Order: sequence, then structure tokens, then C-alpha cells
Amino acid sequence: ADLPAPDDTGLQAVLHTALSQGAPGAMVRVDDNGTIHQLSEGVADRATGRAITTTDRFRVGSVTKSFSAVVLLQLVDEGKLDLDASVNTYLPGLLPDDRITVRQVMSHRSGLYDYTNDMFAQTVPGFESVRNKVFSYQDLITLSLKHGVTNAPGAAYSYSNTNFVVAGMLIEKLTGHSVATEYQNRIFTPLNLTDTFYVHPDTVIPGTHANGYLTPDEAGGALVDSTEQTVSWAQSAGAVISSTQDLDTFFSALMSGQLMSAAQLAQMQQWTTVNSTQGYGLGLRRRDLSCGISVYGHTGTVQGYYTYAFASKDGKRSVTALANTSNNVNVLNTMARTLESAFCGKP
Ligand SMILES: *C(=O)[C@@H](NC(=O)/C(=N\OC)c1csc(N)n1)[C@@H]1N=C(C(=O)O)C(=C)CS1
Repeated sequence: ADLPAPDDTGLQAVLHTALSQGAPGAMVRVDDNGTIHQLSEGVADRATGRAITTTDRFRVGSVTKSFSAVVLLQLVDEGKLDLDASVNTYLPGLLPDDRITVRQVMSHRSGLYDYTNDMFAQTVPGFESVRNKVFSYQDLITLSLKHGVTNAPGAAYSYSNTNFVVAGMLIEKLTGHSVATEYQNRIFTPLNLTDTFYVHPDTVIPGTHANGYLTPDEAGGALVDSTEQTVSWAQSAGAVISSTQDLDTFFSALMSGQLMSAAQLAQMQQWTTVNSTQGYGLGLRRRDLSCGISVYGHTGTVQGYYTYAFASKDGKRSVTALANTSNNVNVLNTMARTLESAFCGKP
């Protein structure tokens, strides 16, 4: 049915709170079926003092998985990929088990160890070690394969970045084009997303952007500017750059059925249980809100940025919130509240 009115004061309180908890800046945009809501507080660059705004560009991290999933599902629509075929069928000798399918990799049921557990054990030293490095898809898979699988094929949900590194490799193999070209042609261009880029391995964010600040592991540590990095450790799992308006457009288009066939969208929303209030389909998350409504989209965490991009079942209302800091669980939990205010409204 019709959603309650978004609560702008509640949203203001959420942003203000994230600022009191360590986030230099924070903002949220709500596209409510043609009526826009925009709020922001804090700075985009804590050194120069520039204010953050809802037009600022940022790194979306893991939200990138929805972009990748959309490309793969279109490939299914075209007859080039079968979700239930072995990953080894399309990429011979890649994985140690032929029973792991494309569907399992897309929904995090493959058992592949997540190599970031090795890279970022120590947050700051980990970021300094990989920020300027360029990795191939093979490099990452091989890092994952040094460890055994964590469960039998399809047996259980376990989030792993590796799954979407494999996703990127699949896209390039089946199409013969880089993933950048694929995103541009199938998603960016058609949707006219002018603030959305996949520039890997470039370290600059084009145009006006919010800088990201990595919180150190030690309490009271000085913030580290993490804005410029290759994001080569994530690639098809988390290197997309976008804006609130573009992510709002992308998720509203996805949910209203404009990015693929109805048959594939239903496949994408085939939920594996994550916990009591969350689900994961094919590169898509479901969050159950307190007022009894569910939102669809994805979260993203990459050094210096926390992103929440969700939309209603029909795509009529979409929301993108962003705080420019990471490795701060208080800011992470607080920002999730923009969802309650935006979709559930005034308590
Ligand atoms: C997506 O963004 C990805 N995030 C990471 O790999 C993380 N660090 O990257 C520098 C990360 C995981 S949780 C955290 N505080 N940092 C995946 N996305 C999430 C998410 O928070 O949305 C995960 C829970 C799994 S890893």
C-alpha cells in the first residue's frame, strides 16, 4: 500500500548523531515518488572545511555487487549464462570444486573464503598495504584458495568478496569486454547516471566528492584520509563511484522492472536467510523494517565511506544515506536508522 510520510526531523537527528559519533559528514536523499528530501550535516573535507552536500560523489563499496549482479542477470536473459551451471564450466580449472554454481557465488552460498579477512586484520596497516596496489582477478581468487572452503556448495550463507571477484571474471570472459564497458553500456548510459563511474585502477574520484576518513582500531586515534586508492582489492565487488541521486535512480529502476526480465528479477529476490530481519538474494539485500515493511538494495563499506542504498518493493521510494567514515560501528548502526525514518516515518 502507500508508505507513511518520510520523517525529515528524524532523519536530521540521525545525521546529527552520526556526527557526534565520529563521522565528519553525513547526508541522505529520499526520492519519494517525485518529491525529493535532502539533508546533510558536517564536512566533506575535515581539513579545508568544505561542507558535505547531497550532490557530492563517493565510493559505494559493496553496493557495486548489485551492479555486477544486474549485468550477469542480463547475460542470463540473453542466453549466455545459466545460473545453475558450474562456475568451472565457464572458467575451467578456477575452483577446486565443480559443484559450486554461478547461483551459489551470487548469493554467497559458495563456501569461498573471503581474502579481505587476511588483508584488513589491522585496518590502517591493511589499507596502507593495498591502497596503491593493482591486482588481477586471478590474484584475489588465489588468495581465497589458500584457505579451504568454509562449507559445502550451497550449504549456507557466508558473505565473501571473492564471490563477486569471480562475478567480474565471469562477465569479462562471457562478453570479451572489461567490466567497465559492461557497466557503462548496460547500466550507466541507459539510466543516464552521470555521477556513476568505475575507473579502476585510477585513484582519483572525478568531480566534487566527499573525502573518506578511515577510523583507526585504537580508541581516540587520529583519522586517516582514505579517499584516494585503487580499490583493486575489491573491483567488481566494490569499486563503483556514485551519488545519492544515481543510486536512488538505479535501485528504483531495478525494483520497478526496467533492468531485466521479470523472470530474472524474481530470481534475484530469492532470499537466503541472513538473520531475523535480513535476507540476501543475488547481489541484493532485503532489510525488514520495524513498521512491517521491507526495503531492497545494498549497503557498502569501503575505507572511509558507509553507504545504505535501499528502495521499496515497487521502486516508488528510494533512499541513499552516506557518512564519510568507516571502521566505526557506532556510526554504522546509527546510519541504518535513516531507513526507519525514510520509510516508516514519524513514530
Ligand atoms: C562491501 O562493502 C564489503 N565490505 C568490506 O569488504 C569491508 N571492508 O572493506 C574495506 C567491511 C565489512 S564489514 C565492515 N565494517 N567492513 C562487504 N559488505 C558488508 C557491509 O557492511 O555491508 C559486510 C557485512 C560483508 S563484507
